[PDB]
Amino acid sequence: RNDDVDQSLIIAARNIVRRATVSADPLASLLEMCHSTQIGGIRMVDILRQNPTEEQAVDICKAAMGLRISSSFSFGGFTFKRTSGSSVKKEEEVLTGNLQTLKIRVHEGYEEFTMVGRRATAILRKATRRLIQLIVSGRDQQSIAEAIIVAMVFSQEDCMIKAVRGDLNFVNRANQRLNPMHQLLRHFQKDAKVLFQNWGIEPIDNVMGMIGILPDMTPSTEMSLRGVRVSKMGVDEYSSTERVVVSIDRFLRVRDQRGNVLLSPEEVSETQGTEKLTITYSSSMMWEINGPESVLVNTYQWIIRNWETVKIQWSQDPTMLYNKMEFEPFQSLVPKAARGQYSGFVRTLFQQMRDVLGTFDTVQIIKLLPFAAAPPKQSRMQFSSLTVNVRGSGMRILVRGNSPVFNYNKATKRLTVLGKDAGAL
Ligand SMILES: CN1CN([C@@H]2O[C@H](COP(=O)(O)OP(=O)(O)OP(=O)(O)O)[C@@H](O)[C@H]2O)c2nc(N)[nH]c(=O)c21
Repeated sequence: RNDDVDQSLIIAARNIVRRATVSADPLASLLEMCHSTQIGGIRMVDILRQNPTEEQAVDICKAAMGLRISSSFSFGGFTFKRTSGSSVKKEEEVLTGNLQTLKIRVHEGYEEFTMVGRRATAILRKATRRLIQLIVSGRDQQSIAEAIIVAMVFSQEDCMIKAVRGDLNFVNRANQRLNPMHQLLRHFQKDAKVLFQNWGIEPIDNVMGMIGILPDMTPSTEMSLRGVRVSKMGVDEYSSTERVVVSIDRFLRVRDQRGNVLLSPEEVSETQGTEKLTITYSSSMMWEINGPESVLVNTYQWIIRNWETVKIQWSQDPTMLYNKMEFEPFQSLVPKAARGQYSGFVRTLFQQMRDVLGTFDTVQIIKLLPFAAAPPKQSRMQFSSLTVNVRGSGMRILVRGNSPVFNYNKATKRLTVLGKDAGAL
């Protein structure tokens, strides 16, 4: 068991899951990236089949491949393992303190859980829309507070629902609505003042180990939030991993065999580590990961590598070449006002090249072929340059001759892109 492999697998899995959510078919995209990614020179799919690491993004990728994962679920970034009791679901409408209706499954029954996070751990005891007890420990008061918030929302208590202020319209990267329980999570994670204010306070017995925490997140030996105790000693976070068969849908929601959602992209951490082992993504969907600059380098690199393939497709079947998925990373950098505008001008420049027969440039085709990917509109033509938006600044590529973005030295026969090299012919 290597820590560097585990750490790097998690980073690779998160990046792929985040990118996959924006796709039209997130599951198929995620599998494509998993099969075209290597970590420490080993294929990611081989690592996933051999690695026991349980983490949300990793387990989403494992699920995609039909592998077993932990039976536990993720909620608010905490791993929830049910240690006792059970519940049944009753679908209900509840009114927030903004009078927004939320359709939720109220869980009926008594249950006990451990909650395991990176900076905090807790035992949660709970009944129908009621938090009975929360024993929590963590690195600092802010980390304890994160766990408190999640448990309050998970409880589904009335006073939590009524503590909502303003409207809940949180969305993911694909502009899809978060589900109601995640609407509540994101809301109170942003600001828990009203939640903690309305929750209630109680006096506590001065027990050895246990202390209180107040609405302002400061500790107290005298009183605490209702049901909440802070363990000075860290709460026991160990258990044996029980792996089970799971299913997964188009949008990367992973379910156990009872149909309960264990994981989704909403449960994947936003934190970005620096990998200890080299991760190499070969998919074009991942060219964005190193910024807008590497997307240009990679786009032109890919054209030069597969030029004998592109040169055959360019003459015969041009519509198949324009509708490649490899030019979509380039098209995102092109300003939205001029995507169909340049797609006409450049597609007509290739039409004159085929019709006149003796105007085949090669350097002009590779330089401009990414602009022809969008749906074409009519063109005024005679453009001095074509703008491509990098980090804030809109650096432009000239039609004839070189530029800062595209610098082809004719003597060297090597293409440079924003300083860095990008293949050769
Ligand atoms: C409030 N919850 C939420 N929950 C589980 O947490 C996971 C994520 O909940 P969610 O984001 O509301 O998804 P959803 O599909 O709506 O969950 P549900 O199963 O409640 O319909 C699900 O597996 C859900 O069953 C719970 N599981 C148990 N055992 N007891 C509970 O009180 C609750």
